[PDB]
Amino acid sequence: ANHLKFIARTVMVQEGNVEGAYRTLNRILTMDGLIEDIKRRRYYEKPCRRRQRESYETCRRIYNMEMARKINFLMRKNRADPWQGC
Amino acid sequence: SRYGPEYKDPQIDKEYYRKPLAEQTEEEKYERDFKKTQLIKAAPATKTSSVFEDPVISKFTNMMMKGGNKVLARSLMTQTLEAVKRKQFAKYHAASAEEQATIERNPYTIFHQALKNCEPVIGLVPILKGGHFYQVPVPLADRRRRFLAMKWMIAECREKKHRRVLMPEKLSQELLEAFHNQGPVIKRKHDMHKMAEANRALAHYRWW
Amino acid sequence: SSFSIYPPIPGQENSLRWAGKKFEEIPIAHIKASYNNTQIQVVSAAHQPLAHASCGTEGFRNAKKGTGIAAQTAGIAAAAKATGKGVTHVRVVVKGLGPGRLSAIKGLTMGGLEVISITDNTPIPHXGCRPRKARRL
Amino acid sequence: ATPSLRGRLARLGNPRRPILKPNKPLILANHVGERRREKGEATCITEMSVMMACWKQNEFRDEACRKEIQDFFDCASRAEAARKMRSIQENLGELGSLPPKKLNKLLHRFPNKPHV
Amino acid sequence: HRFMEPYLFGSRLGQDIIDLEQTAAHLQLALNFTAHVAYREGIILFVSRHRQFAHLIETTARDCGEYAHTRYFKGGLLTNAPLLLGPGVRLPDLII
Amino acid sequence: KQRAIQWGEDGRPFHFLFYTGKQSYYSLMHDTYGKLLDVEKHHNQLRAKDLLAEKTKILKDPIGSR
Amino acid sequence: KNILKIRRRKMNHHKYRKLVKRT
RNA sequence: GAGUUAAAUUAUAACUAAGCUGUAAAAAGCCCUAGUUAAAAUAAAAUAACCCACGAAAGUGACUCUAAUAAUCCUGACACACGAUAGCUAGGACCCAAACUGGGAUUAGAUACCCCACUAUGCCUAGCCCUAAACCCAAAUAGUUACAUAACAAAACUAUUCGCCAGAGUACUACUCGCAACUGCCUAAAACUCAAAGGACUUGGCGGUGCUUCACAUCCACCUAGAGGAGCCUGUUCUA
Ligand SMILES: [K+]
Ligand SMILES: [K+]
Ligand SMILES: [K+]
Ligand SMILES: [Mg+2]
Ligand SMILES: [Mg+2]
Ligand SMILES: [Mg+2]
Ligand SMILES: [Mg+2]
Ligand SMILES: [Mg+2]
Ligand SMILES: [Mg+2]
Ligand SMILES: [Mg+2]
Ligand SMILES: [Mg+2]
Ligand SMILES: [Mg+2]
Ligand SMILES: [Mg+2]
Ligand SMILES: [Mg+2]
Ligand SMILES: [Mg+2]
Ligand SMILES: [Mg+2]
Ligand SMILES: [Mg+2]
Ligand SMILES: [Mg+2]
Ligand SMILES: [Mg+2]
Ligand SMILES: [Mg+2]
Ligand SMILES: [Mg+2]
Ligand SMILES: [Mg+2]
Ligand SMILES: [Mg+2]
Ligand SMILES: [Mg+2]
Ligand SMILES: [Mg+2]
Ligand SMILES: [Mg+2]
Ligand SMILES: [Mg+2]
Ligand SMILES: [Mg+2]
Ligand SMILES: [Mg+2]
Ligand SMILES: [Mg+2]
Ligand SMILES: [Mg+2]
Ligand SMILES: [Mg+2]
Ligand SMILES: [Mg+2]
Ligand SMILES: [Mg+2]
Ligand SMILES: [Mg+2]
Ligand SMILES: [Mg+2]
Ligand SMILES: [Mg+2]
Repeated sequence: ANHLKFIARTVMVQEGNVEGAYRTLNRILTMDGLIEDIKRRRYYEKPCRRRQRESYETCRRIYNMEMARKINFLMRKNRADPWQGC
Repeated sequence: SRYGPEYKDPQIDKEYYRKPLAEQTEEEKYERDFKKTQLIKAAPATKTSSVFEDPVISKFTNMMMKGGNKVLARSLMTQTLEAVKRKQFAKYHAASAEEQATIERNPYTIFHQALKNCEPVIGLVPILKGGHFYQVPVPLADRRRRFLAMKWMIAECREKKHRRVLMPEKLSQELLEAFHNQGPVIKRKHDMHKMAEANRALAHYRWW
Repeated sequence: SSFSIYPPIPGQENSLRWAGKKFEEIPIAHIKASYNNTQIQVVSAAHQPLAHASCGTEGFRNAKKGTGIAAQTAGIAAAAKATGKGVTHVRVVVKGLGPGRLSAIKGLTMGGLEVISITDNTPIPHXGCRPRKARRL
Repeated sequence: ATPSLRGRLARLGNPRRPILKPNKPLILANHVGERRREKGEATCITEMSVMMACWKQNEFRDEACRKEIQDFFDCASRAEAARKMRSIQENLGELGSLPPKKLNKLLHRFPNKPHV
Repeated sequence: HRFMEPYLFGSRLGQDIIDLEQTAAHLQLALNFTAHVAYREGIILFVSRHRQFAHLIETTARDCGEYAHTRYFKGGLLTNAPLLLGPGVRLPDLII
Repeated sequence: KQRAIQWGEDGRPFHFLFYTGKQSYYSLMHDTYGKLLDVEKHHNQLRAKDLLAEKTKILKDPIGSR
Repeated sequence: KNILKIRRRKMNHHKYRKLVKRT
């Protein structure tokens, strides 16, 4: 209300298309977490639920980022077996 | 089904075999048809290589058949084309110079064009959500639209016709009525469009 | 062709004029895409309203007006009324998150109106009024 | 980088109060979850709406809506072709990441060892 | 492994180094014990589930005249020998 | 067809793969793999000597080989 | 599970809070 | 303690529009309304936070300043001090959320879930009440990785010391002592009834539990011919 307008959360179209510009805006909000934040602010969650939600988000983030490393670590072991029928 | 999975649908068009040298890819298609030694089903009784048949006529003839009287269905279809031809010939004679070369005297041309105007463009299918059914419009496939047009023609001429008027003559009238975009079947097609357009906001329910 | 996503700052002087006028002179199209209705209003550079349109005013009623098609029709009607007053380019501001955000954006494009900049001004409290309780549906 | 798992879980030799209370133990399995099928959405909506405009503007007669009618048919065929081909190719296309069947075999070759 | 600590001379930049002095003492008894059981007409089986030397080990036993098993090991082979192999089977007297 | 006796009077198995459960199948696999190495070794020697006197005879389509 | 004991104590306390209110 | 306000919202004003809110779908409510621009007070503290710090616990994470976090570093009550939230007494504040209550809808009924309005109250100052799944269900101080897997879970154990525990139901109850409590808190039995109550696990069944896949007379979408309507034939029930 006090800041200047048409600076924050604003994109400009190029070559006359609007679908592409809108998707760029959505990626900006999704990366910054505003899209999920608006979803959670439609209703009110008690502080008991908020901590229970962050204890599940953090656990998923640890497991997903640890399984991902093992996948990349073992990714090179997918070539054709040189000792088939050995 | 006495035919196994290896059997395929035979090709009936004679012209497909008489001029194969003008194309190369199509030559590879049928040269491998027997080179793979794939079995071929027996020729159907209804379909024949006669140049005077038409696939749309056979399907329409089959639908009119009740029980197993193919001869009676063929007889009714023969008279209906004759009945249309007589009416068109009579109207041609009583016409002016500019009106003479407007009237079509080909029953096959009329029959093909009549069905292409009675086919609905967008249909309806009930969808259950929230314990209630909502009529959700869908882009019906071409085969369904072609089938639905034939069924409407048969249903109309069987129900609301008088007892005295014969079947071949009553169906002949509707073919001319549909050829001019004024038959009751065209009205029924528009009625289905009326309901589909009214429920245009419910198209989001469908998931395909 | 160097194109910058960021808007031209009014303090600087950018030689990028649409229809002979600067960036700030171009009218504004406010879009409020709620969860049950979509309201579209176009205002001039001096914040003077030109035309107003919404799903309710276009004949849609009750749950129907909350669908995307209802917002799409409103954008076409709003652009048609706006184009009558002689506006070519407009800066669209999107308010809130709802099912009608995409439809209203392309509704103006197909209505004879051209957009050049997109702004999202969803009300985001920073700690604010306590919202309603949850729904145990 | 992986979030630190130091002084998080509730253990006897932990002075800090618990920060994480997992539903199930954080032990790596020998298999990954299957891919989730993408939920469908209504297709040919931007083309149906313009078709309805011509019908309402011409007493529901396709005498002048031929351009809109054909596009609606074209969209239906285009949507039909894409719908009846996504399932077969997506299994082996893999988007650069091996299908779940191949990853399960790869993990079995290098299993995790909770015991001993 | 915890039980390999006494047999490790040390660790070099995170890589363990096996003390060959203890290896020589153990290998001396291993070869001595292997020869004696072969002297007394004993059955020796070579077992190695590794898919890089399976052919080399399998050929090694053929030259020595002994038996080798570098393939998949069935569950009830050595324990439930009568059912797996035959009615009367003489079990191997040494496994390598 | 009946299996022959697999051991002598002293109990020593005749074949060197009797303790693998399937001596006949694995012996065939061992010989088949050994032939591949010999072909690879022979081909390696031929490549060293710069001679290619062999041809691919796998294609037996007119005979109808399966 | 232990819920079979909390529910038993739940009913007794609930019935006790109605005996006090009635009398 | 003292001072301060970014983002949102509302009183309020201008302009345009006739509708606005709401749901799986509606009704009710509003039309003193809605959108945009301008804008106090009260209340609550996006991202940082994938960080794990401070306090004895309950707790604390918008900014600034002041004061400030016991013990030369064991255990210890019924004694002293403290103790979320709800609730009480008096004064002040009230955007917004909201038990109770009223209306709408659903249902056989709905004094429930869903929708709309509004009160206590959530807030500030002073006093009281002293209860929680106050649970990390794991007491404090020193240690060991030796011995050794009931089960499950968060591996096993030694030394000093305090508190607590003697079948289940009756029972966070009756009686009694203290309390700013008076529908209260703390302390806490018996008569009588039963031969069990209870912890963990295994297989099976089931699930209006989730994920993936599938119904070629098949559940839906969809095709054809029929039953239920009438007479007649025949078979049951009832009547006889
Ligand atoms: K804040
Ligand atoms: K089971
Ligand atoms: K009957
Ligand atoms: Mg402000
Ligand atoms: Mg601490
Ligand atoms: Mg648990
Ligand atoms: Mg009881
Ligand atoms: Mg006020
Ligand atoms: Mg009303
Ligand atoms: Mg207002
Ligand atoms: Mg914390
Ligand atoms: Mg302390
Ligand atoms: Mg201290
Ligand atoms: Mg002390
Ligand atoms: Mg208190
Ligand atoms: Mg309180
Ligand atoms: Mg209070
Ligand atoms: Mg009182
Ligand atoms: Mg008060
Ligand atoms: Mg109030
Ligand atoms: Mg309120
Ligand atoms: Mg009521
Ligand atoms: Mg707590
Ligand atoms: Mg306790
Ligand atoms: Mg404790
Ligand atoms: Mg203590
Ligand atoms: Mg201490
Ligand atoms: Mg300790
Ligand atoms: Mg005891
Ligand atoms: Mg007792
Ligand atoms: Mg109590
Ligand atoms: Mg009591
Ligand atoms: Mg007493
Ligand atoms: Mg059936
Ligand atoms: Mg009959
Ligand atoms: Mg009957
Ligand atoms: Mg009868």
